[PDB]
Amino acid sequence: GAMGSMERASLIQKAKLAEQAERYEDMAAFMKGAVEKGEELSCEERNLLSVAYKNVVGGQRAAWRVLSSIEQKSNEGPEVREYREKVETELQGVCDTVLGLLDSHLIKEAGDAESRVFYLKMKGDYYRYLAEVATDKKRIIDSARSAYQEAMDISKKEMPPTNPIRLGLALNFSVFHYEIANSPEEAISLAKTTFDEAMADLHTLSEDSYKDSTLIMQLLRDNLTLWT
Amino acid sequence: GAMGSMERASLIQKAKLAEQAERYEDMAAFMKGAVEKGEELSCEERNLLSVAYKNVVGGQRAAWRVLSSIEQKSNEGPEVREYREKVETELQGVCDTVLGLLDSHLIKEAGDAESRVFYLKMKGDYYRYLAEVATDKKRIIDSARSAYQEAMDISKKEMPPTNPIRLGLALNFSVFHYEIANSPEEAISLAKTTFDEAMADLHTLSEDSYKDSTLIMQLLRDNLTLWT
Amino acid sequence: SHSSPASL
Amino acid sequence: SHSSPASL
Ligand SMILES: Oc1ccc(Oc2ncc(Cl)cc2Cl)cc1
Ligand SMILES: Oc1ccc(Oc2ncc(Cl)cc2Cl)cc1
Ligand SMILES: [Cl-]
Ligand SMILES: [Cl-]
Ligand SMILES: [Mg+2]
Ligand SMILES: [Mg+2]
Ligand SMILES: [Mg+2]
Ligand SMILES: [Mg+2]
Repeated sequence: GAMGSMERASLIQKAKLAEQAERYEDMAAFMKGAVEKGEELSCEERNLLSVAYKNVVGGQRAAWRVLSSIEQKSNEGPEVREYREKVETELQGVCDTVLGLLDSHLIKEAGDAESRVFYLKMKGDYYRYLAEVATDKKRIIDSARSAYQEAMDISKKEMPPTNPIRLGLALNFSVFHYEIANSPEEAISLAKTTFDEAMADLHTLSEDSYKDSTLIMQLLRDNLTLWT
Repeated sequence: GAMGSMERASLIQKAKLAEQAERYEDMAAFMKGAVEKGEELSCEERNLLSVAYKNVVGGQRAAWRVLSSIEQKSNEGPEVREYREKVETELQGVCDTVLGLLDSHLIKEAGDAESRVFYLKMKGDYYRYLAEVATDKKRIIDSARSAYQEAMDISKKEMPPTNPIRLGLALNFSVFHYEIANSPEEAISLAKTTFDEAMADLHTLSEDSYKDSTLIMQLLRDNLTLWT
Repeated sequence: SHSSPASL
Repeated sequence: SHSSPASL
């Protein structure tokens, strides 16, 4: 790996610099290098990994949607299809890279609920991103569902209802149901029960944790407004 | 070149698609491929070339400024310097690429005022971007000045005072004076005379050309407000 | 639909 | 300082 010669601590430091500079491709490459040092990641480092790749794939998803819309309108030369395929293939490459890091060997070494749920959620997320462009589609959807479901089972057993990782997992699984799996009723049910159960646990939290939890609860609410 | 196998028209089409998708690195690579077909560029194509590379280097300049500020504060490990150097080197690579396209062989084949001034302005711009990070600095500054000056001489002889290319050239040369050459008085003088001369030529223009010219005149005004 | 922020 | 837009 091109980052194999750099110290782990230097890679983490440079990932934080890249974030400040909004250089998310660099940030992802630094965090990939840190993962490949073989040590488990701290909570802070897991978040840096997620921030980096979510911004990279986020730009690719936005571009893919633009090009796909143009392509569908053109079907109401090969260039539009070719360029959409180019972006699609790069997007799939990033998703495969993240999934590879999770499988080699972040998930298998993650024993604590906070890390294991975080990584399984990520696995569901990047299979969901693959599903968005798939037309293998059924198997990709099943892989996302399976990862989300294992994460959900652990989170309900091991985390309080207001835990931001648990909340963000439930949010994304509900989006999976609504956008990917053609299950809007499952999506609404999951979002509502998650919101209500979190509401009832807010009283246990400090001011800072309260802010973290309610931020994600507002996203659940906004989706329920959009879906109903 | 990786684009050598693609039709010129397809490269132009895909540059426009990349622009719509805000994929400016792709856009620049497509336009580089179009330039390397060897034909002169149309007015529209020159603008696509500029849009693409200006957005690429714009992101690099913004990142460089973030990292340089952090580096200067740290001087009130080597990682900050190393990563700033990494971004700096990529920025210089993009500038060298653009300058190479202008020298091989866009400028020498450009005979019309609109194309020749556009390309010489671009040459000044990308030497100016090199000058922003240089510490060779004097020679880079002289190269920017020389390019801007040839463009200015042609533009005053061949273009009306409201021509948007002439105005954008004068704007950028004034920024060169103020930010690069430590000549704020030259910058103010150039901006004011350019603004006043354009004002007096607006009466000749259609509604659409009037809008194009006054947009750039407002940038000259905004700089004069900042500089005085 | 809104999905989760990256940092949790 | 403001500089020129790319498209002119
Ligand atoms: O049976 C149901 C009843 C109401 C409902 O809608 C919402 N529930 C909670 C919130 Cl926060 C926002 C909304 Cl719009 C969804 C299902
Ligand atoms: O001698 C001078 C007189 C005024 C001046 O300032 C401006 N001139 C024109 C505009 Cl549009 C805006 C300004 Cl702030 C600059 C030089
Ligand atoms: Cl392509
Ligand atoms: Cl580096
Ligand atoms: Mg070491
Ligand atoms: Mg129903
Ligand atoms: Mg041909
Ligand atoms: Mg004075």
